[PDB]
Amino acid sequence: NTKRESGRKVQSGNINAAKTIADIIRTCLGPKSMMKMLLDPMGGIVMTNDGNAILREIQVQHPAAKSMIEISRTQDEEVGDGTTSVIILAGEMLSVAEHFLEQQMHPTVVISAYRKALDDMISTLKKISIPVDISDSDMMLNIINSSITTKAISRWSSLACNIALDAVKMVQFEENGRKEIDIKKYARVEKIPGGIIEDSCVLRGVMINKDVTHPRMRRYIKNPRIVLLDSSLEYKKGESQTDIEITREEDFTRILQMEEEYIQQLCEDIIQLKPDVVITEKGISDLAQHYLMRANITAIRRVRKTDNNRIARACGARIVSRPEELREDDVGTGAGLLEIKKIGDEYFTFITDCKDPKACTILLRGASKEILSEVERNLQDAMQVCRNVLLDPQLVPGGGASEMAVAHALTEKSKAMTGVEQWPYRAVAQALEVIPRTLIQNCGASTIRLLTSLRAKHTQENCETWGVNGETGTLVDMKELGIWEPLAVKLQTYKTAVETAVLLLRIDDIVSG
Amino acid sequence: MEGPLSVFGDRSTGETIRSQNVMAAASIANIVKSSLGPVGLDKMLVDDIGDVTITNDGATILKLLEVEHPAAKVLCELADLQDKEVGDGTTSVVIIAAELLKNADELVKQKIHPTSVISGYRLACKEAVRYINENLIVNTDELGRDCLINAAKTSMSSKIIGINGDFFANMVVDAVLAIKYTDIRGQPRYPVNSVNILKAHGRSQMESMLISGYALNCVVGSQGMPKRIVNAKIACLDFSLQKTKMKLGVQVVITDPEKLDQIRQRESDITKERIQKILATGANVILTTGGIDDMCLKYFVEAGAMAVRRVLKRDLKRIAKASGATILSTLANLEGEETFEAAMLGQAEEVVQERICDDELILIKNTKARTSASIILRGANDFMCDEMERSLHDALCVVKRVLESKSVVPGGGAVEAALSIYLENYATSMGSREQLAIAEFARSLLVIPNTLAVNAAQDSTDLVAKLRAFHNEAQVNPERKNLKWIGLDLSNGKPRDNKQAGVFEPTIVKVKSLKFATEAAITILRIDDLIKLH
Amino acid sequence: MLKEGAKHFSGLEEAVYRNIQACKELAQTTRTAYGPNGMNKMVINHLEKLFVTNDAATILRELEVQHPAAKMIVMASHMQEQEVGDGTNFVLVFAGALLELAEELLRIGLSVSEVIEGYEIACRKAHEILPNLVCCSAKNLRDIDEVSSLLRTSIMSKQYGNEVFLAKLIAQACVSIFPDSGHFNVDNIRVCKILGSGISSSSVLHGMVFKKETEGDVTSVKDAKIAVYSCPFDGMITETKGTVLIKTAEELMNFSKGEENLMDAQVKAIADTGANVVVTGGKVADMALHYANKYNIMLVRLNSKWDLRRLCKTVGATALPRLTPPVLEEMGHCDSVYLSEVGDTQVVVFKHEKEDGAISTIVLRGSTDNLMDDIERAVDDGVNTFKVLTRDKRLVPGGGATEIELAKQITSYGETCPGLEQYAIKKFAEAFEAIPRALAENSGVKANEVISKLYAVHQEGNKNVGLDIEAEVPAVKDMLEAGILDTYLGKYWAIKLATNAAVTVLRVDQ
Repeated sequence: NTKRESGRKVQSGNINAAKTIADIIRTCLGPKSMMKMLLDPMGGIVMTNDGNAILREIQVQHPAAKSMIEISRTQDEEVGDGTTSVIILAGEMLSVAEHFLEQQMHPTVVISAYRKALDDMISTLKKISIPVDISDSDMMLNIINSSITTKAISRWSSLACNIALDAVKMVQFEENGRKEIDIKKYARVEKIPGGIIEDSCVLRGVMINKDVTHPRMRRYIKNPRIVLLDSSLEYKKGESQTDIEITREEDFTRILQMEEEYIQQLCEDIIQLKPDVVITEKGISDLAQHYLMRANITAIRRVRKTDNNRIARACGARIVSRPEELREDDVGTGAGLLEIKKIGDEYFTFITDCKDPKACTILLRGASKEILSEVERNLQDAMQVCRNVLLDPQLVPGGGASEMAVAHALTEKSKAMTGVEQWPYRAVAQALEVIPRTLIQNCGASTIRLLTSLRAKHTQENCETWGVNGETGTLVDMKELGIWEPLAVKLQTYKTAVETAVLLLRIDDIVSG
Repeated sequence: MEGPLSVFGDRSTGETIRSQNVMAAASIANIVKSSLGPVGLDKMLVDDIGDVTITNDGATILKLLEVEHPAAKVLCELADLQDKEVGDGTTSVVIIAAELLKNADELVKQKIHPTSVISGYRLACKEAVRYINENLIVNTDELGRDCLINAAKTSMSSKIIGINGDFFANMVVDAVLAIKYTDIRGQPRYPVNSVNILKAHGRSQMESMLISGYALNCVVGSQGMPKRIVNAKIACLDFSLQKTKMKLGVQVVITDPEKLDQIRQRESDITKERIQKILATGANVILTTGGIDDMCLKYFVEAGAMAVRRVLKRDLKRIAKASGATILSTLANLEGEETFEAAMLGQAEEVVQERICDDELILIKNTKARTSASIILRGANDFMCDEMERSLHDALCVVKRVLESKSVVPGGGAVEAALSIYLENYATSMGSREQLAIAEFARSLLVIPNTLAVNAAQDSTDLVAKLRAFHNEAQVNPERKNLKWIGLDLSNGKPRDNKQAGVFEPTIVKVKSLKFATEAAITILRIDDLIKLH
Repeated sequence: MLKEGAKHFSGLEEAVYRNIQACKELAQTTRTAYGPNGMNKMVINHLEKLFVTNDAATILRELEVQHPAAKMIVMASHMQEQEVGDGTNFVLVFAGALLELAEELLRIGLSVSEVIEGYEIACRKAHEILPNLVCCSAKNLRDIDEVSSLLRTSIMSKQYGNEVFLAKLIAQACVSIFPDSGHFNVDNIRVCKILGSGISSSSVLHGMVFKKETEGDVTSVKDAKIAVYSCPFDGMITETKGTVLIKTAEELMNFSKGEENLMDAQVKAIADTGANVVVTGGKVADMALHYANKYNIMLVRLNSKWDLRRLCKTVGATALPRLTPPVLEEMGHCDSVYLSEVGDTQVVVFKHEKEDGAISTIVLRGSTDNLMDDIERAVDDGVNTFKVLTRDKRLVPGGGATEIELAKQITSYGETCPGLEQYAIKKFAEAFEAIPRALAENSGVKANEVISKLYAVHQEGNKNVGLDIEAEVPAVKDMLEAGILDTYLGKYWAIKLATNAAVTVLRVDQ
């Protein structure tokens, strides 16, 4: 309707949410790890190192709290992790500068500061980003188990990283998009219930769990050939329209029978032609696929073009109307293996597909069905490191001095870059030093003076590579600490965070409706 | 509705509701004053409950804004009028009226007769329009010294993409002249989106390159089919090839699959015959609308053919009239045995395909039917190009808008800071009520620059000093020359040296909102016999 | 406390929160009260007397605070003003500003001694580079423009407008007339306001200016044996009788007749005690006066205790009620004792001026005392801003230019030093911008503009601000190079004295 709002009132409510968002997770983030509990209206506890959980589960505070879960999922998609980082970084960067600078009163000179610190981030990152080799799955393994240990898991760090190493390489887009930026669709993650890591097979390709649902279907055939419709399924999907009588019990049934009988004869047209796979993208019927499974023809049914398309190239299956009808072939082998591997009686067909676009659905195994999810998450952010290190072998040592690594270089440029912008630049110079100091405040001692000594150690000795240990609070080498921080993650979390701050800096009025 | 209320329907009964309306209306008008300009702070504005719009465009917001007042009705109305009118002044028309509806009605009852009151705005709404249209003094894409290049540069210079005003200054000069679309009624203006504007994250920010003819966009990475022959000619086709279904549209309900499967076997061969028969009439590069499926993308590449498919029809259309091909002449039905002729041959000097930056196109070189041109942007990243492209677009539309108006008046309130005084002077000597009124007009012309630069944190006194430090008694004249700089950079918020830039608005978008905003002061007045219905 | 017990009004919130704010509001008042300003602060006395001043102690003296926080410190600005002129209006605000950084450090959770010392540490560091900030010194205390350059500052440090001719007339008052070698006298230099004429018409009469009416014939001799008396004539008659007029009637005609020659006796005994001028804190007696006109004894019909004070002070006088033939105790000092008309009022004048007993008494003409008072406020300071009692004052930049100089310096060191000590030493060099923020307001600009440039001017010992348009955009004045300078001395004091309390006032939670 007719409405207007003002400035700091709308600006502080940002921080009011943004701060609380930033709060408990910074004790949860890093080696120091805490539970963010929610009391349900239902009365239940929900205990997380993740904010989005407790956030989503509860009343949404409109300006800030609605903004960050988005940029969280923005960030959660980017490298796979760092929602916690973005949401705390922004609110952090949104706090001390603003009112200070907004009592000095200006949006814009603050805005340019977001970039410069984000730029002062970039350079000294990629300056102090330590190249770690992808030629070594080791120099991936050292950094890949490093980012699977982020909070609570040193356990699945061993297995899930193993699965992630060459998978990321094996992960491909279908453009030959490389594969360093690779997504978790082309990395695809499906945890397979039951089994164990001893049962774990390394699937660097995709599992098609549609492939073998029953032993009747083709199994342990090196590479399939997927015949898509068009001839081997001739075209009648219909029915002969027999009469109906509400009196008889049988007349309701016989009409539905005549609908499936034609695909039954389409799947019969398949038997003689003898594919090993028939992909039916329109699909088949219930009694029809029995006919399919007669000839040892596995049916991939009601499946999209692209699942087949990727799998076809992945599984090395041609694309044809009919084995006696020739446009020739798509691919005979994209897959150096076809594995049909079952836990329970449902066959999960795991087909390792070399550098294929595929899904790269990578077989992961927990000690049970449930902890597979964390393994997957341990496998996800393990791919994060790989895709990071495949992207940039440069990444930064960590344990938190990376967050200082910008912070004091800012202090120098506040005195160097200057202008009146130094004041935003100096006011944003402060934001990056609370987070490690919080890890060290979780340690206590003097988390303050240590950080000043770190701030010394920053310019004195090392900005990040020789850092502070988060669970300790001593001067440490973040390389020798062995905690490695992906370079791109820094490029992501900070960037993503400054923007919602610029965002919630930009909007001083929110009308409802 | 204020005080103890014995009546409904926005009755505060007179000055109260008048004030309450000027309370109402201005309470809307304030969103713009901060939102004025892109540096004008955006507002995250819930559309329903959880649906938030982020907009600094006022009349765009005023469409989100819902009308609970007669004041709320008309400002949304009149700004949405100006909105659909242009889009330049959506914000702007909203600001001053809140004062203009705070002013004249006070005089309208001070009427000897009510008419002379608003005319103090009106002939001033003229007196400015005169002075406005008199302004070539800033905002010149009509001429630079190198003509449009420097003006496009001054545009690009008033912007930053990074390094600009170099190939982009030139690029703006191409874009309009690259467009032979003759806008109706003899308009010497060329739609700037009719340009084929292509982009490369490769090379350099400053770098951009014009292409002979309209550059056809041929799908990249998706063709195992040959698109490439170097010849003078092309065949632009509106047409497509599908082996899965071309002759087959019919349902599967047919009792026998026999018909569908057998023509299905015939569908593939003629798609191999069709390409050759568009090849055999003298077109080896044959530009076909294409759009083949995913598993059908398998069927052609495995079986084989040559056709250029899945091309942008916008280009293919532009390339069609460019080179002189015909997308449709004898083509109606879908088939591979369909007849084909030479009337579909596009005429270029050569037809070449150049890959650069890791991007390749089908280049129709010197299209013989119409002069055609496409500039391909070069960024450091895909980011850089949206910067150059739109910084260009600043000049581009203005260049066309200067093709729309020779009179092109300074962007920014520095046009008003003059008008806020000259007409403030044009108030006194007028005498009586329009003396009262013309000042109310002019003195309120001051508010746009204040707010805008406040939005850019260039604020008021400085700006309004600088603006009217230029204008003097010695400088009363729009002129073209600046010892009075009547220009104001919108993005800077501070008046600057850009006299040529495409960040300034022509007199088109200007003279209106004067008429618009005062109407709002008029529009609210109109009541006779205030009443209530029950 | 939790209990019924003990005595405290500070501590907990108060120490941290409320004392700092008690350490705030008045500093907040003093911010444009110091330095070049157009700020003005109205005040009413216990007289309910409407007056305006940017001087603190005037305002201060009538301010009561339950806390010692605001209370105790003001002595320092006085302890300061005990030493010098203004800079006093700077003293407290320097503290209050740098203080509230600590409550932030208290939010940041820094320990008292941790907060305490870095200032104290850097308080040296200030005093250490403070001499490096000596850009000049005081050459001729006899010269007007040598001195007027300074005097303009405390006046400026008081108020912006009137500073110049003041700084002139005060050296035209001849602060010259003393060596100021360690010998300087503001008892021999007095500001005596004539209500009348203008303040540009305000003069300085060297020799005591008493606007009090010179009563009857002037001094017997100019080396005046002076009889200063609180009540030299209370009347010699008592009329109490049958009617307290007449009952036995002729008994009346005795005393009204016998009274006056006792006033003659006293006045003759003023001539007999030897006073070349008699001085009445009490009334004049007309016959006595007439006798004192016969005896040609200069007289003052009525004498302020202030009069009598300076009278008793400098003459060696003793103001006494006398119903007796008088006794010289008071005797003389001043070797020329005159009548002047300045603003055209009888001015009782006493001048012995020896360059040591040297009396240069500023005589302010003006049509308003409140005028001549807020004037005299800055005039109070200029003379004793001039009063360093170093003939060479090691002139340092006026107006606050030295501030930013050490803002860079000592926080750059504050950078270098480690630990929690840092911000202690770091906040220290941040204490400057307060007034560069404060006067920047009355100047009309934000302090970032000011300070970024006051930083970007870097080491100057000139470039600075105040109430000016130079103080607006440029963040540049000449607070050295224009003739606005400061003695090295009060600097050390304005620095040190406030640093002590700011440290100390927090440490007490009681």
